[PDB]
Amino acid sequence: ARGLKKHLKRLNAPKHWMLDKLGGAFAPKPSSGPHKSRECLPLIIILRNRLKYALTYREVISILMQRQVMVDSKVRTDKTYPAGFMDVVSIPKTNENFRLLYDTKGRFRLHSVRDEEAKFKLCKVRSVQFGQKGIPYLNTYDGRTIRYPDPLIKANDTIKLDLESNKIVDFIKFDVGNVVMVTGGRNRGRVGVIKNREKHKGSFETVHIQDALGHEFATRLGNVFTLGKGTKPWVSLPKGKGIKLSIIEEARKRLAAQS
Amino acid sequence: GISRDSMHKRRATGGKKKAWRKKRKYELGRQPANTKISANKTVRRIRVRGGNVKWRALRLDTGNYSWGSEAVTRKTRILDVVYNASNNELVRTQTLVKSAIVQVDAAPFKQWYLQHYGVDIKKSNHVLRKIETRQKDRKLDPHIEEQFGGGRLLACISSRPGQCGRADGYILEGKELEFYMKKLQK
Amino acid sequence: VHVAFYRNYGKTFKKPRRPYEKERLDAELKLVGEYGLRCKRELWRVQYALSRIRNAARMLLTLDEKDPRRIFEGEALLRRMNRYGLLDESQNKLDYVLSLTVENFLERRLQTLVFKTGMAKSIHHARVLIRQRHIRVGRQVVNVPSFMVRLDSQKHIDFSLISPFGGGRPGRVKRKNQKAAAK
RNA sequence: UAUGACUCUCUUAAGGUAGCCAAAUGCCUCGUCAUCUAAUUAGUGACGCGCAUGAAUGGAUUAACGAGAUUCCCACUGUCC
RNA sequence: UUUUUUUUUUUU
RNA sequence: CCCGUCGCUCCUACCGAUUGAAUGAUCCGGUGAAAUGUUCGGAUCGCGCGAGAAGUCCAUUGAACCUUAUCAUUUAGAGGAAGGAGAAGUCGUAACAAGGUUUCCGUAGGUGAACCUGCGGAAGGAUCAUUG
RNA sequence: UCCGCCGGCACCUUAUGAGAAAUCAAAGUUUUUGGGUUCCGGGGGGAGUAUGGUCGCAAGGCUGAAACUUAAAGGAAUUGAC
RNA sequence: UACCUGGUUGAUCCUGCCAGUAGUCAUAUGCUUGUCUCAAAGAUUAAGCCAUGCAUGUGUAAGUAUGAACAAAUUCAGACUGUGAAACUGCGAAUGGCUCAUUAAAUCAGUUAUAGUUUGUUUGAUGGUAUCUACUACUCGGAUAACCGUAGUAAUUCUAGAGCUAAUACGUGCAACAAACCCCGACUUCUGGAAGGGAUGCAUUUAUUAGAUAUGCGAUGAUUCAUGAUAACUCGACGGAUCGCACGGCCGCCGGCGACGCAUCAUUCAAAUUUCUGCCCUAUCAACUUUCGAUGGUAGGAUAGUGGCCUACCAUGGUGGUGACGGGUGACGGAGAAUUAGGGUUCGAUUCCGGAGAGGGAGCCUGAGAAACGGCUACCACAUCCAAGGAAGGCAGCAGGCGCGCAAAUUACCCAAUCCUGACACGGGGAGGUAGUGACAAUAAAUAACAAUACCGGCUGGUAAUUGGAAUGAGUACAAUCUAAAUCCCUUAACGAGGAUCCAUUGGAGGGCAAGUCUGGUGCCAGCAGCCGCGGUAAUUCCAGCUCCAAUAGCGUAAUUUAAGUUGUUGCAGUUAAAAAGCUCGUAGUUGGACUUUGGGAUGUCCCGUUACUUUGAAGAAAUUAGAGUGCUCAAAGCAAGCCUACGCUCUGUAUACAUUAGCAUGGGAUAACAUUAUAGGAU
Ligand SMILES: [K+]
Ligand SMILES: [K+]
Ligand SMILES: [K+]
Ligand SMILES: [K+]
Ligand SMILES: [K+]
Ligand SMILES: [K+]
Ligand SMILES: [K+]
Ligand SMILES: [K+]
Ligand SMILES: [K+]
Ligand SMILES: [K+]
Ligand SMILES: [K+]
Ligand SMILES: [K+]
Ligand SMILES: [K+]
Ligand SMILES: [K+]
Ligand SMILES: [K+]
Ligand SMILES: [K+]
Ligand SMILES: [K+]
Ligand SMILES: [K+]
Ligand SMILES: [K+]
Ligand SMILES: [K+]
Ligand SMILES: [K+]
Ligand SMILES: [K+]
Ligand SMILES: [K+]
Ligand SMILES: [Mg+2]
Ligand SMILES: [Mg+2]
Ligand SMILES: [Mg+2]
Ligand SMILES: [Mg+2]
Ligand SMILES: [Mg+2]
Ligand SMILES: [Mg+2]
Ligand SMILES: [Mg+2]
Ligand SMILES: [Mg+2]
Ligand SMILES: [Mg+2]
Ligand SMILES: [Mg+2]
Ligand SMILES: [Mg+2]
Ligand SMILES: [Mg+2]
Ligand SMILES: [Mg+2]
Ligand SMILES: [Mg+2]
Ligand SMILES: [Mg+2]
Ligand SMILES: [Mg+2]
Ligand SMILES: [Mg+2]
Ligand SMILES: [Mg+2]
Ligand SMILES: [Mg+2]
Ligand SMILES: [Mg+2]
Ligand SMILES: [Mg+2]
Ligand SMILES: [Mg+2]
Ligand SMILES: [Mg+2]
Ligand SMILES: [Mg+2]
Ligand SMILES: [Mg+2]
Ligand SMILES: [Mg+2]
Ligand SMILES: [Mg+2]
Ligand SMILES: [Mg+2]
Ligand SMILES: [Mg+2]
Ligand SMILES: [Mg+2]
Ligand SMILES: [Mg+2]
Ligand SMILES: [Mg+2]
Ligand SMILES: [Mg+2]
Ligand SMILES: [Mg+2]
Ligand SMILES: [Mg+2]
Ligand SMILES: [Mg+2]
Repeated sequence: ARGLKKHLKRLNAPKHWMLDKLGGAFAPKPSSGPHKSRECLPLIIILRNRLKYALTYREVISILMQRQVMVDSKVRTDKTYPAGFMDVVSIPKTNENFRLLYDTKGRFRLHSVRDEEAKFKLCKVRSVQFGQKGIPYLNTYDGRTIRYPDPLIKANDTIKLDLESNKIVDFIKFDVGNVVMVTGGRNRGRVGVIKNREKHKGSFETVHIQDALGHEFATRLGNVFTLGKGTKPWVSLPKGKGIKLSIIEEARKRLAAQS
Repeated sequence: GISRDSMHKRRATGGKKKAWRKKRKYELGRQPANTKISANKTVRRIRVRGGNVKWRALRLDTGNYSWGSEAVTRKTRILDVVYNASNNELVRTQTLVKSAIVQVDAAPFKQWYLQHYGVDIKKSNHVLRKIETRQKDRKLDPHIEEQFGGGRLLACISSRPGQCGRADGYILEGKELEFYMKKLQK
Repeated sequence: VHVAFYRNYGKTFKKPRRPYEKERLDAELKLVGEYGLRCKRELWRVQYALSRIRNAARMLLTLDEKDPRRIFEGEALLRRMNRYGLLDESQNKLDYVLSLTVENFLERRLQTLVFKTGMAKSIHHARVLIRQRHIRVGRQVVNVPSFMVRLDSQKHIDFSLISPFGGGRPGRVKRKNQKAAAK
């Protein structure tokens, strides 16, 4: 190609969007934004496919152009705006507040949240470095940049950000014994407590996480998101509490519900 | 145009490579600046990849040169080119390229020395006291003294005139100065 | 790109390896005549389905008993067979799947059930009724003799409410004869 | 169809084998075919009942050589226009 | 230990 | 039962003068459009200055063409010579019996044709055998 | 002369072995398939031919096709006929 | 889902192939063809050539209106504040679509790196010194389009003058005002401090300096890295002379919500280059590369950046039987497709990913992004028009035409769905969808069912162009429905079946292989026959009639898989069937004897150099494949959907598995590979 691609084929669209094979020849290509294309949920998908407020692309555009949907307390009129992990989507007209969280199967879910839980979010710190004039700053994995951060805060930590004031109100250091959620890989959407960390020079760090039921799984450092200090997450989790259920017991539960 | 690609080259085994695509704009090259010393300064503006800007010096007369031992940077005149390691013909042509050895006017550095150390190579009491205090650590290279005697100083160009459009550099000192003086004394 | 191209399809039967086995031909003709099939393709399709199911059951049986995959797939297959009536409750093991014959599947055809429950005087009469839209499974009219009737839906078979044998509005022949006799 | 592997015969002992060719050797003849040219009684290659080729009256070929006879091409030019 | 060549096509 | 020359029809390739031909890619040298940079140049336009066209100089990329040679894929050719196939052709009888000279291999020579002969070898011989 | 050991050219008997058998004490220990390793065959002709390369004084040696053609060719053994 | 059968003979057992049987999301062709649902479709030969039409344009309250454009108002005043064509300005056209020509460590797959670079845009943060003596900042200057009027030419979004008038166009310019740091520094109560002056925003360039960590000081495995300070430098496209809504508090000054725009960092969307391993046939290709870059070094130029990418000098290096180099490919690579005991064999032009091309080369402007071709420039090959002076070209885009061939569709409708794009909720989109042709391929499924009578075989069954009434879709058609509008499907008024003429075909009947020693004709003829064989006057085999057999809306005929243990690694052969070099040596290659810590007591636990290999983990696009759930009437499918009609609920579901080699991490130390051992220069 001679430049940037503006189209995204439906088959090439990420699987967790759950788009129909015969729905069309194209899928909404995520726009540039805080989150990566492969790890985001466009507002078009949220409004049309998930919440079913809009029955078509045109209805999605019409709804969004009325300034009725806010992301992180800011009105967004871009249909392909990339809304990703921990993002807050608020519709004042319907008095609806959602947080984007991975389900046990690794797919984005709009977990309903209270008005008090909708005023903040959690971000993961990438690195801390000095800017111009020697001013310290840190950048999160959602494209945010905060100046004059707490000196204790460092890379891979989590920060509680109050959106109304756009300020850090608390932070969690990345350490063993903290409840975390996996944001990537096959174990995406699982919730557990870190058991140990294996560090290899010039190579990815491994993190071992134990599920609330005792199940153990390992992942990479970049796929681990800290949700709280100790074992209590700072935010309300979706249904299932990040507990992955085997197909056998899932079928048992389905049959029990059937009968 | 000029290309930086490896398609035209031979394989490390010596075998020939068969073309499979045309030249690309992102691997292009451009003609050399061939900057020279002349009173008619000429710098051309080049629009490069991403909309950035480059400066091609066709002719330069003055340069920003630094005396490292005294930590003094002054804008002086470039007199001539004396030595060029890469190619001797560049010395004959007076080409201005990075790492080339040139001779620069010593007038600004002489003036700074006179004003700072009060030595040639009214005043208030505080000024003479300051000069006397500075005189304690006044150590000067005899070779640099002889160079100042002639009014010209040997310098090395540390910038790239064909990329930044400036022939900036530093005055030779110590072992480097001795090495280049030995190479020039022939 | 044409979006229709992404729709997939597959075959449902295979031709016999040896076209002219006399015993095979006799057995196939016997089954076709007994069950009122239009051609050997239907019998071969039923055989293909039975072979697929038996192969799946055999593959599962190869695995270790405590294998989660074996447990899950065997439970699914047994549930499917129980739903479609191939296996009874007492037949609650994968081994009884291997003991399934083409006759077991043929007995579940809507044509066979219609003939058996007494709505038709013969298998061919039943076929004609279903293809003429005189039969409904639940509240839905079914005109496919190959329709596989589930155990739950077996007892709901009844004449179509819009047909002469299930409701009113007799056929065009009867109406024409009545009009002719009216004079 | 044609010829004749084969058989028998006459003068005069035999009946041109291997080869080669319109040859410095062929009358017919500027033979026939291909090639070289715009055009070739020339050159080359091929064919052969060859007026009248043919085996130390030596047959066939042959690198290297030749003030030896021949044809063509490039360069060159007052040979010529 | 003299000499002794040959037998049309298909089929039974 | 069977071998070959010779005789007829057809098919497939092989050799071949023609210093054969075509196409593509590389090799040697030469010419070389256009564009770019550079030198000179100054129609003209604005306030002694600023901008600046045509044109010109030398370089860079370099199409295109010519010369030399080598590979790769095709293809024409007078004529020459092989193989194969085809119901009832001619001359012999070479191979199968000890096939009427046992057969066969290597090599050399010679005859219409199969083939004959010389030297050495094998049994796949027609002898598993003379302490006679 | 007699009794033994090692190595060698061979022979006779035998199948619990192999094999299509003829036969083989290695041609055995092979669908109960595997000790290590080199060469080499893929129906019969065309053909050990054409072409290229290489060796040779030559004769020829080594390497070595294809087009096309064909339902058999061939091995062991049985009966008869000769 | 581990399978064979006919054919050499008088007969037998073999080797061995030929033939048969089955498969192809495999092409083509022959015949036939009633219904429903899906659906490939000028790749193969020519990346050959193209008439004609279309496929890229774009407007918000928020850049620029005086159309001599429309409309409503104004009786008197009004710069304009409603629509606005045209035009300037900005953005886009580098996406998408098409094709597979070139290309054999090259593209490409997995796996790495940029501490070796660029990145319009989106998202989060950050913008302090310009005039300093001119002196608009209550706001600078000169043009030009549209418009109008003089036209040239045969002619083109070919083209010259003349008269106006705008900017978020162009060119300038105060740039609201400071502090701090550094240098010079008169003067001076002089180890001092001091007036004054210079420098000082952000950006660029070069130097000096700090950036520690066995009473302050960040990050990495790793950086003189991030960043700070100083000295200077640059004739800096930077540091807002822009626009829409509203309308307010103090005494003219302040004041909200936005739009657009410039600069820095981070982020996102990406590119470029890059680490390791991996590709078909060929030795009738064994040496190749190095004048003129080949391998490496030093210094430079160029590049966004690394690098012989290029220049100057220097050295002789670099690859190769572990197959370099050269050649062939009817060779784009992969995801995948066909067949499936296992191992394997064959295919992959084509909708997804990556690459390349726009008739063949080369060069280049614009732009964040192009070596762009529905952009330009030149040559070459073709080629349209001409008034003969010139001028215009690129369908391997959607249709369509010629040619080529065995071989492939309409010069239709639409932006309604999916999504892309622009100034933009609105325009455009031959991308994409709808419909037309369509027996590529796939799914379901009509052509009859039931009684009476007569015949038959044992109340029970079969046959009958005999009788009798019932049923229905193929067709036809109001209507509704569907649909962007149509059409089709589904539903359904009135019609629509007795030789139910509403008439089923394709191949065969000696064997393989199911089905006639029937009848007439021909007489080694004509012909059949994949193979074996039929036909010579009594032909189950030809040509026909009857009858019968296989499949069935399908069937026959003309590269590839299986069968093939006839390519054999699993797993073939070499005495006579084809086969072991005449014999020995011998380098590459392959292979290579034994030996080094076992046991009990107890109870996973306590006691006496480099690799192969194996266990586990992470990660490893979708689609396809396997597979869970789900009555599209069933099915191929699809990702739907279910209860009850609650102005709702199921947080509804949209799992899971597989994935060679190569890479990363982890446990084991049997079996193996390489190195080492003793002249002690050994350990401590
Ligand atoms: K005589
Ligand atoms: K002689
Ligand atoms: K002479
Ligand atoms: K015959
Ligand atoms: K003989
Ligand atoms: K013999
Ligand atoms: K003779
Ligand atoms: K296709
Ligand atoms: K425009
Ligand atoms: K653009
Ligand atoms: K790769
Ligand atoms: K530090
Ligand atoms: K590859
Ligand atoms: K570079
Ligand atoms: K270098
Ligand atoms: K490629
Ligand atoms: K742009
Ligand atoms: K077209
Ligand atoms: K649309
Ligand atoms: K048969
Ligand atoms: K007769
Ligand atoms: K007859
Ligand atoms: K027959
Ligand atoms: Mg594209
Ligand atoms: Mg003669
Ligand atoms: Mg002679
Ligand atoms: Mg005779
Ligand atoms: Mg004889
Ligand atoms: Mg004899
Ligand atoms: Mg004799
Ligand atoms: Mg053979
Ligand atoms: Mg098999
Ligand atoms: Mg026989
Ligand atoms: Mg091709
Ligand atoms: Mg590589
Ligand atoms: Mg950016
Ligand atoms: Mg630094
Ligand atoms: Mg360098
Ligand atoms: Mg190709
Ligand atoms: Mg492909
Ligand atoms: Mg195509
Ligand atoms: Mg593609
Ligand atoms: Mg291109
Ligand atoms: Mg073309
Ligand atoms: Mg072109
Ligand atoms: Mg181009
Ligand atoms: Mg294009
Ligand atoms: Mg085009
Ligand atoms: Mg076709
Ligand atoms: Mg079909
Ligand atoms: Mg019909
Ligand atoms: Mg039979
Ligand atoms: Mg007859
Ligand atoms: Mg017949
Ligand atoms: Mg074999
Ligand atoms: Mg023999
Ligand atoms: Mg043999
Ligand atoms: Mg031998
Ligand atoms: Mg040898």
